[PDB]
Amino acid sequence: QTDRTGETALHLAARYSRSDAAKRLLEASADANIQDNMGRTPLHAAVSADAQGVFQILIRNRATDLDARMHDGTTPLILAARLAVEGMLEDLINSHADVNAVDDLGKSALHWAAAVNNVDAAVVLLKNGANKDMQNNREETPLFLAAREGSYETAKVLLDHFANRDITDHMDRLPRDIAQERMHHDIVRLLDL
Repeated sequence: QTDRTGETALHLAARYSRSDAAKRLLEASADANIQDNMGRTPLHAAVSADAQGVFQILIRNRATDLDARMHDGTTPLILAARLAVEGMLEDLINSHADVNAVDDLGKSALHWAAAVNNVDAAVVLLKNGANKDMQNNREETPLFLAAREGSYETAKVLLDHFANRDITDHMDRLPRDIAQERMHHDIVRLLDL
């Protein structure tokens, strides 16, 4: 049963870090994948709440959909990269979440790590087979988004992984071009090295 935000008891257990409550619900065959009003499952809720105990319980539960999509296509892994929560991104990847899944705009977890300058997440994603040159629906690569947002440290990791700096967006702009337009002079310098 759902509340006014579409949350089940399991969503609430996640949001409030109630580990025993989570286990009893799952043992009673509570559906691990019910969506709230924004399409969040209890696993999205645990990532957003940084609820470590319930997070582990949910990823250890076989029937939990690790690649579940919010109503904008956001997965638990993309959410972990965006929010820069400790540990959870790597735990999801180790539990075999799809490193290359994308939201409804075509953005992977690596696109988002680049946009928010989550350098540690970019490193783990790349080490686990993330496509460094993936283009989203606007033809933007993670390097393009790092250059757009001024994410210097993540741009550097991407270049050290030999990300292709010549892949342009839908308007034929290079990462170097968007950095220049947005006055991210340190990135233009880095790209010119």
